[PDB]
Amino acid sequence: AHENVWYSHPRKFGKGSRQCRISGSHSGLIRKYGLNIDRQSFREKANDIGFYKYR
Amino acid sequence: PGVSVRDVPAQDFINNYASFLQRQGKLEVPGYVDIVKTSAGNELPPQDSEGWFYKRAASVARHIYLRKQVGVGKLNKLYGGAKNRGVRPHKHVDASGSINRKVLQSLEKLGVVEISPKGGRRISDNGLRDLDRIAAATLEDEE
Amino acid sequence: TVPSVQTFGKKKSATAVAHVKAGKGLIKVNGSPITLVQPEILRFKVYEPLLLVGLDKFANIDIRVKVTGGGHVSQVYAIRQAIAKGLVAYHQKFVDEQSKNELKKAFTSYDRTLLIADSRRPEPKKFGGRGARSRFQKSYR
Amino acid sequence: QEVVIHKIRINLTSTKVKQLENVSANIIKNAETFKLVKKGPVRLPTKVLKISTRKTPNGEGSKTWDTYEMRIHKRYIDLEAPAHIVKRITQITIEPGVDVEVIIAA
Amino acid sequence: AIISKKRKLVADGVFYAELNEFFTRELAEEGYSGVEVRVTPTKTEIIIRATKVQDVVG
Amino acid sequence: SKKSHKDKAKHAVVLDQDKFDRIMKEAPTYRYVSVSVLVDRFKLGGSLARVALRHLENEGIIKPVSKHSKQAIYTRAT
Amino acid sequence: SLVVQEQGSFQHILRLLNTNVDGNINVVYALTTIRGVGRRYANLVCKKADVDLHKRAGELTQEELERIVQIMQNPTHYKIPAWFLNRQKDVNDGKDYHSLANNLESKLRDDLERLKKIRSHRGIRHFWGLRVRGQHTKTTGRRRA
Amino acid sequence: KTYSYKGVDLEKLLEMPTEDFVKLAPARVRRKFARGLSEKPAGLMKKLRAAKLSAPENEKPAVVRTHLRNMIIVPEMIGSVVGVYNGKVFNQVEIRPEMVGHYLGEFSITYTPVRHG
RNA sequence: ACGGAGCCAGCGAGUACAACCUUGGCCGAGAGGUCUGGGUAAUCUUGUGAAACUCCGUCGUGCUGGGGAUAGAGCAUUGUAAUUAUUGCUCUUCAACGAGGAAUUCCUAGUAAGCGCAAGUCAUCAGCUUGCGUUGAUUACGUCCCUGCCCUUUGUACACACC
Ligand SMILES: [Mg+2]
Ligand SMILES: [Mg+2]
Ligand SMILES: [Mg+2]
Ligand SMILES: [Mg+2]
Ligand SMILES: [Mg+2]
Ligand SMILES: [Mg+2]
Ligand SMILES: [Mg+2]
Ligand SMILES: [Mg+2]
Ligand SMILES: [Mg+2]
Ligand SMILES: [Mg+2]
Ligand SMILES: [Mg+2]
Ligand SMILES: [Mg+2]
Ligand SMILES: [Mg+2]
Repeated sequence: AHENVWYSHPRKFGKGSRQCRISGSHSGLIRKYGLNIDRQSFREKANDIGFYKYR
Repeated sequence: PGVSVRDVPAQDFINNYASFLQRQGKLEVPGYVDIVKTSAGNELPPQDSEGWFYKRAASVARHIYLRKQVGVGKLNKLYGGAKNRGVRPHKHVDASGSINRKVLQSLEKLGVVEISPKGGRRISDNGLRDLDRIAAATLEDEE
Repeated sequence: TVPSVQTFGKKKSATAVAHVKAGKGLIKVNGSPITLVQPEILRFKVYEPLLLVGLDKFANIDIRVKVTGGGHVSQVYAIRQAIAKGLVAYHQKFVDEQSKNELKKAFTSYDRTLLIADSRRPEPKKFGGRGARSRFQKSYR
Repeated sequence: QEVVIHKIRINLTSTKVKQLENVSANIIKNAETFKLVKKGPVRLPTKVLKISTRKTPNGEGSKTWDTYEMRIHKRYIDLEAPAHIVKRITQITIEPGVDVEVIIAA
Repeated sequence: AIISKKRKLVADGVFYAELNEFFTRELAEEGYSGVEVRVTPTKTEIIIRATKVQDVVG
Repeated sequence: SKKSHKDKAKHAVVLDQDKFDRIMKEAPTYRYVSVSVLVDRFKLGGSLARVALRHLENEGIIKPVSKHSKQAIYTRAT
Repeated sequence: SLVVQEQGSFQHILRLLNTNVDGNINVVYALTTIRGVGRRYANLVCKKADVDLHKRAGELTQEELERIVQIMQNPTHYKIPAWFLNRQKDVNDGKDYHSLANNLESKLRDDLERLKKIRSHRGIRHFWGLRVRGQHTKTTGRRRA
Repeated sequence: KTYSYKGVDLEKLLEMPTEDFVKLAPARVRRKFARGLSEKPAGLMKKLRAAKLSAPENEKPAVVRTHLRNMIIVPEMIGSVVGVYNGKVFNQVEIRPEMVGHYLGEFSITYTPVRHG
């Protein structure tokens, strides 16, 4: 785990640059308006957030 | 009585104004004409190999007269249609920027287009007078 | 002040606002005279109120129409409605009742949309279909 | 010695209506109570914040989506009004949900 | 702090979700019911509605 | 691909003198004239169909009814 | 507007750069029928030679053919830009050329056998006859014909 | 005919700097080298010059194994034997004068050819 | 189809502890580059001057100026990194394709269909999806014939229920 090599790969962008903020997962993320919550957790917490099914 | 370019059909006005600008020796054409697509969307140069630049200048001058003021990239959005992207769906492709820039500078030299404070270019009093004069020329040409 | 009113006419997403004044028989759309409506094959559509009523009905009336939104033919129908409704509203406001009812009889007996805005408008799309009411293909095997 | 009018501006936000409209109405009533000149609670187009989301967490099942949304209403107000009464108005009559912001613009 | 108003409201909602889930994790033994986030010009009051109020206070 | 059409040149790509007297002789007596009508008689390729059709508006050999693009509608001068 | 076009001089077949070309097509689209020349390049070449665009290839005169041919073999002499050329920067000698009927296919073949000898993955893919530009081949090109 | 790259002959090709080749190089290599370089290609350069020096002047120099596939073959490289990582094997490749302009990856086929039937 | 000219929307989205939407002015033929200026948004991009469409011409039934796949060379952009072509642009080769068998899918009014734009994926990449609008119809306004569904009556040796 030489600090020069450990976790040395850049992560400024791409699929794995950002996480779920709920689950830490990199799949099915919602980046709209900086929500950064994946889709399923968004469906779970939408009403608390302020999002409602309306039409 | 009085007549403005709004009182004349468009296509006839562009045709006559292009003819008048071609007749007089002013409005120098860039040396790179005859070689240019005029847009990335297009796939051939204009069919009218010489004189099409005069028509483009005529249309541009009419457009600046009609609108508030227009820059170059906005003309790029205006001209240029759909590119046949091979086997992909067509999209909108902006026209060539150099051609419209050269049109705008040439119209500046003729004095028909003035740099506007709000950005872009608007019409000038001398050029607008010329525009209505040629509109009258076309209108009394019709009958 | 000059007797003047403002009316409007709509299509799917088109909207023509027409100001009618006691003028000299002056009909402009977007600052251009009516004879140069662009699609040039629906031009008779926009003369329709003129010829149905007769130009002499409004010879000292001037027309100014600003039409925005919607595609070409939607704009054209918007101007049609704007001109017709402006004529009717002006006649009601400042001319007489009988003239207005005569105009309405001449109009509504021909293309009822001339005074009544169309109610048909696009249907929202739905998931599972590339159209508003269409659907995707099924595999089945 | 604050006689200089600040031509101040009060703008609002919310995800709900009745409390936002109530706050705006109280603001206007306060403004008229002390003889202030104003431009009314001008309505702004409710911005619809929309997300489409697939319902199924695992891709299996017939393709079913849903759309969640809020609406944000703004209703900004500006006053050609004195100093202290305006600030007192902004610092009073605050309802959770509706967010008040004040711009001096002087 | 300058940010788009729609993004500001979305952040406020996700912060409320933050608080609600965190309090659900923590005060579960307290018979947690709900949380309200009131924002004043100066203080961000956070009212906790729970059953065992005196134990929540500690 | 499948050349079962077996078509020939079948079109006068360049106008010849005798064909010029032909176009002029039945410039009238063709009571309706158009580009397709002109090429129907094997005597015009189709690009010069427009050329001959436009030239006939020289001494009023035929009269125009409508001069819309993509076609033409011409009748005999009477 | 129209001309009898001097019966007895309008050519019907031509041999420009050792390929037969039918002359009755429009000049540019008649020139297009030679390998390495397309509608854009032929259009520009005809434009530079001052010959009428709407003219037919079978009616233009002989020295017109020779001037056109000379123009489209050393293009950079006649103000044809560095771009717009067929083979630019020419990785054998660095001089932007324009390949023509036999030269185009021949030089493409030397480049192909260079890529074969170079043992590049692109070259071995060309040698095998498979797709080169990195597209999926599970479902495409599924018969040779 | 003898080898020239872009009018720069083979004789000039062996004795010539990287930067002049960049000027001769196509657009992709021009951007790559103009975008800055990693330390790993420099170390590869040093190791390869050492390997070329060590060889007794008459046989194929010792193969230098390397994982680097993303760097290109510069004019200082010809005369070299490198084993490019293939995923499994440091596949051998001797660097010909025609190597230049390309990368290394084209000569280490990461996938075995597929044979049906 | 290709040239010019006309010039028309509605959903959106957009930068802070980061570097987003980009106008405008200069360059370049283009992609693009550079210098400045707006916009944390009914304010600026934006009237998103979008395509289809319209007018005037070139083409003229020729796998042809249709079709643009497969390749060769070059120029740029994002990227630590682009070869197994990221993507965009310029020149060229231009293949199969002649309205597609059995069979089978969707759909009754601003609907189908054509046309594009926005948003989600996004450092770069859509031929995808979710939405939006433009032009906008033919044919029904019925039936249980095929495929099924609901209720009732009947028969059953079926109940893992006609697989
Ligand atoms: Mg156009
Ligand atoms: Mg097409
Ligand atoms: Mg549809
Ligand atoms: Mg067109
Ligand atoms: Mg709009
Ligand atoms: Mg457009
Ligand atoms: Mg072809
Ligand atoms: Mg084509
Ligand atoms: Mg289409
Ligand atoms: Mg997908
Ligand atoms: Mg039914
Ligand atoms: Mg049993
Ligand atoms: Mg059985």
